[PDB]
Amino acid sequence: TRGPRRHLKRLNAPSSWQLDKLGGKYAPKPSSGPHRLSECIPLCILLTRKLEYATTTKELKYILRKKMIKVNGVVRTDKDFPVGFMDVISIDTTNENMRLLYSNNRAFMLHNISSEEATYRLCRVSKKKMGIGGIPYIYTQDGSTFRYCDPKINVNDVVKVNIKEKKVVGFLPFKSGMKVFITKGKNLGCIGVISGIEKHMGSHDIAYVVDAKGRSFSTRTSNAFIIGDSESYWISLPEGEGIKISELEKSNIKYGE
Amino acid sequence: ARPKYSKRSRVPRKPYEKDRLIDEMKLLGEFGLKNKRELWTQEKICDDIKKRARDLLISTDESEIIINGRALLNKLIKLGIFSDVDFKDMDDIKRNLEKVLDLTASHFLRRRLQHRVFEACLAKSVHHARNLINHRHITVRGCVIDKPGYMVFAENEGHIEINK
Amino acid sequence: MKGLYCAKKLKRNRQAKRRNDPTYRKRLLGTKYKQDIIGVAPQAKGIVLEKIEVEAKQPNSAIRKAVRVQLIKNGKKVSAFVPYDGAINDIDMNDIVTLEGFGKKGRSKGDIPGIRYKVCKVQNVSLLALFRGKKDKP
Amino acid sequence: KCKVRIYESPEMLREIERDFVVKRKTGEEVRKKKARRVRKKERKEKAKIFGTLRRHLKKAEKRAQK
Amino acid sequence: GLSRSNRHKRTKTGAKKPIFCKKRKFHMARQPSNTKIGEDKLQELRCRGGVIKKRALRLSSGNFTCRTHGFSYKTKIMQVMYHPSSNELMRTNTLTKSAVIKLDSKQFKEKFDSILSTDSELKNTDPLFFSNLDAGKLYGVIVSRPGQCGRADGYILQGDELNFYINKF
RNA sequence: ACCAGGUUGAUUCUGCCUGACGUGUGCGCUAGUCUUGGGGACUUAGCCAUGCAAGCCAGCGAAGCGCGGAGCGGCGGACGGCUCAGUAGGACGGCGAUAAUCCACCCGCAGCAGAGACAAGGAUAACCGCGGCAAGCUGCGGCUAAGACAUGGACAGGCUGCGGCGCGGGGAGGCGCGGGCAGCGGACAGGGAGCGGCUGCGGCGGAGUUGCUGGCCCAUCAGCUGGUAGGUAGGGUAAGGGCCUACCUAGGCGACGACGGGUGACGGGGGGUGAGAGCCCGGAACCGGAGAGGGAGCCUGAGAAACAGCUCCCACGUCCAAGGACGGCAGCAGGCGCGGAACUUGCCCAAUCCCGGCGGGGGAGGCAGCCACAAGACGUCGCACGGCAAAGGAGUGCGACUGGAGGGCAAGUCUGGUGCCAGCAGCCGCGAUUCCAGCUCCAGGAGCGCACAUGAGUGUUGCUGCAGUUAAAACGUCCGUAGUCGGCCCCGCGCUGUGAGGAAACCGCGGGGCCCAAGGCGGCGGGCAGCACGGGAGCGGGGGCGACAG
Ligand SMILES: [Mg+2]
Ligand SMILES: [Mg+2]
Ligand SMILES: [Mg+2]
Ligand SMILES: [Mg+2]
Ligand SMILES: [Mg+2]
Ligand SMILES: [Mg+2]
Repeated sequence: TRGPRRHLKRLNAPSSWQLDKLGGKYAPKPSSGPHRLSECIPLCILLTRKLEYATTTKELKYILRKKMIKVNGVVRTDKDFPVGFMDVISIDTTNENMRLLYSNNRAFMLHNISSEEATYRLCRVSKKKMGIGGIPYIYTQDGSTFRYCDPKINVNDVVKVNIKEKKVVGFLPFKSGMKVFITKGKNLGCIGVISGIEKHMGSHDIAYVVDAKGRSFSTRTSNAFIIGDSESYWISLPEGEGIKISELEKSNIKYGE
Repeated sequence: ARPKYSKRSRVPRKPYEKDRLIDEMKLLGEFGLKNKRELWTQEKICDDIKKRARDLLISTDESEIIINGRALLNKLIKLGIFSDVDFKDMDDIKRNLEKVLDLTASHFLRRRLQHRVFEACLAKSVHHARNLINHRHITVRGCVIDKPGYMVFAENEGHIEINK
Repeated sequence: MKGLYCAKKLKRNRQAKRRNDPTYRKRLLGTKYKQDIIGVAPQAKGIVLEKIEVEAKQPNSAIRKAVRVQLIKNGKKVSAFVPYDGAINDIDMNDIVTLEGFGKKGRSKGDIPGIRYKVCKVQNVSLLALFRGKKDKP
Repeated sequence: KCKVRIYESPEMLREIERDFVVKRKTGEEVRKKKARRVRKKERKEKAKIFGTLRRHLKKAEKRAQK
Repeated sequence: GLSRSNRHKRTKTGAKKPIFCKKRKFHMARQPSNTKIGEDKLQELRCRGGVIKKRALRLSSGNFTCRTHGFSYKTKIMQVMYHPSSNELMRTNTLTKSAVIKLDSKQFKEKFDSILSTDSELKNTDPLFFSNLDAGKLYGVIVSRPGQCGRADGYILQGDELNFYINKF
């Protein structure tokens, strides 16, 4: 129909959430917070389907009432809060710090990280705009915004921002030869090094990526999230490490080569 | 939404072929089936397996015979009873995929525990040895079955015995 | 019209050919709407007007026990043939009977001429129930 | 197969768990919640009443007295 | 009310369109605020999205600049001398955009003689504009849209832009 | 990747009819168990009794006896649900555009006037009384709150005109920002349960416009068009626009099918059926659109031209004390009507989720009931247990029809009746191997038969792939324009490969001992003559031949 859609059907839910067909008619509609709906999952999926702390919404209401959940260092006592890629969920009960990240199966996965890796997160910039009075403040893809950054930070760059401090502590540029994470597409959840950038004046810059295994693929640069320069990875890598093993490789391990 | 479903059986195109109508019934009276639908289910299930193999032998991608062909043969071996393929990747798949096309419907009809009870001389009376399955006397390793079209597997085939 | 750029001419031409196909001709004309008896909807139900004497097509020599029936949904007066021997005495005047086709795509079946529909139920109970005595007419 | 929970206090049990399972163990019935058909008519009468109930019932019986 | 849709229009080929749905507020237009001269009355409208649009119903003065020297005053509007789209709009003295209007010359001639005191050559550069100033005729165009902004701002006509317009009225 | 019966004395054909198979709609007969799904779409977007379906709150907090909960204030009610009338492009799908635009929740940022400021003014509802009135509804008086409505006070953002260099971004600019002169204008006087207001930038969530393109039939619809096509200018709008107006050009579309008509036409994801090319269907889960008896107009709001909002008209219907007052079940059950054709006026928020700042609400939704409507599996009565919101079921645990029997077509030249009657039979046919029974037998089997529609059968619609001497069919001839097709030699475009991006459901595949199965659940794939890159050939362009082309 027309207007702000309050409901969300279960089949219309993103398949990255991994909701079953027969779970119900409706899926939890996310609140309209920091990440886009195509690139987010609610808290209420993670606390019942991933971490399984609550089996019931009554248990889930209690967990967010007592405010033990905390994502990106803020308490966020909302059932449908959209947590997205690179965001860090830190629960002081259980002392469990996790970073939301994709998997090889094209689904969201909670990757357990250290207490020290939880102190920061990575954010891809959206635009760069001078504010009133000459403040050059940039805007990230997850809706965060930071001022007085490095002037070399231009579009499609990822910045390492502190959590407990609102500043940006680290900068990573978008060149060739950078460790990239593929956020959207057929190659979702693949980690590779950028080989070439094709500019395509007018629309849709294309990035050419080969992975660690050597498999080459092409994506849009808007689906390219830098996670490291040539020497280092700025985050921990999840289980499987973004290799996206082929179907014949899945066949060859079962029956021999 | 809705759980999906399918049609297990099909009917023949010419329903009164006197050649077919007794070749059905000897394949039915061998295993003591309830109806022709029980026979036509396995005649369908064997057919699209044969139809699966014929589209793999035609294939240009040799990855397809690797992925789906070994999957088809393991389906024939593990849950089915085929029990002879090595999966070596030394093209014994194509030696065995052309053995898929000679498989009959009776090759699948023997696999049911209605027949497998008779295979170990357990109840001796197939035309009413199903009475023992229907009243829960046959028990596989720890579980009882009242479904005579159970389609026992490779490993389970020895472990059948009567219980009380 | 067999050149590589003749597709719009071939669609224009073969559609005009297809209008001469008799099966497609009825869907194009909408004859199942022009007669609302049995085409668009099965099982027409109507009120019996009189019992009809109609004789079979020769060489066969018999008398089929047809009835005129005025439909409820249309008011159309169509004749319908009664099967199932002796059933014509079990149906009476001002009954409300349901009519079915013959399985002949709108034509007459066998020796009967002109009669394109046949009765199956009288006063919402079937004639197979009355030919053997399974049910009772209210 | 049983999926069973091991709590540490009776108060966290009756708080976290759903109200029907504590009716299974002990039969609390702490909230009556009369019936669904009664609570609908009880609320739907209260909706048309503007003001307090006592002003509305007084004006009603004053007209009923006349 | 008035609409903005082309659902009543014909197509490019001239075919008539069928009108079926009820009118939407997505494409609704309004009356022309035929802004005239008088004491200032602006109409406030909660238009689409709650934003307040002010249209001028009557309008007394306009913030008019002299582009040659970069100074401005709000001189009073006297009459519309020329309107480009219709001469009906100048007969009624309707203040719209691009309407050549006769301004109050008093506030502008005070600074114009003051700069003419220092630079004597200024009057000779465009003699026609300073010809009408001593007669008291000063003309400007509205550049703002008074039905949208609620103001009648513009610039003083000078130069060849002036002799273009005085041939038009 | 199939044919069989039927024109003849017999034959070979053409040819259609019919059988044989799937599918879905209805009927009929019949019926043991379980799981799962579906079910007033078609006719009547027909009419509706009764009940219920959208409410909530934390600011202020009256009555009532600190508790309390009224009203104010706020948020939602524009979502879901239902339906498919309209709609042949205002849709939808694919690819875009918005440098032509607006915005609530929420998120991230910056901020919020010293004014007497240890501070804010008049009200009103609730309430206290007094009433009117059949009812629906409403008046008078008296007081009294604020995160309601004001006052106070302008550092900025903002608006408009003019000026105007740069620095950033973008494919492209006064788009952002800094620097100017004017005219406007404009963000905290809140609270001892967490805070809450307001302004701006950036999102998110929406939304409006919009480009290209694709998709039914009719030529017994061939020309159509006047705001029509364009220009200038203004208006109007959130916003580009003939959107509108003023003046002016004479355009615009069309056999590459305009225009007009038809549709028992919502579109799509898809479904059915076929070896395939195809043909047919898409009411129906998800997405988009549209509607709420027919209409039109609007208020409030961020968002409605809203309908379980208003105003009016129309058509139906109801109550009245005769002054007036009301009703819109294409929400959920249920009734009537319609028809061939479609369930209980059950229980509940337990699950799925939504509104609300939480305790609340939810006929969304689930559970059960009804129905052989469908898929799948399996046969020929009461405790305890078990599960369940609750109950019931699952799980332990004890004490046989339906149709036929001449051929097609499987199975009777058995018995009795019937004697061209009655009847049967899709076709051929019979009048006792065909009627009607009995027996036996056959087919499928808890299902089966029938009708209708559709696909295949059908190379009887023919692109693949028909036929046109005589079977149906070359127009009497010739000219002829669009159309379609077209000689030889010697960057652009078609075509094509890969890739991007593309929802799930579905489908294909693959697992996966739900007891099996249909499944559930998890993997992997496909879709697009749009986009990007690649491509040795093909075509253009231009010369040279001069074709048993002219
Ligand atoms: Mg009062
Ligand atoms: Mg008063
Ligand atoms: Mg319609
Ligand atoms: Mg549809
Ligand atoms: Mg819909
Ligand atoms: Mg002829």
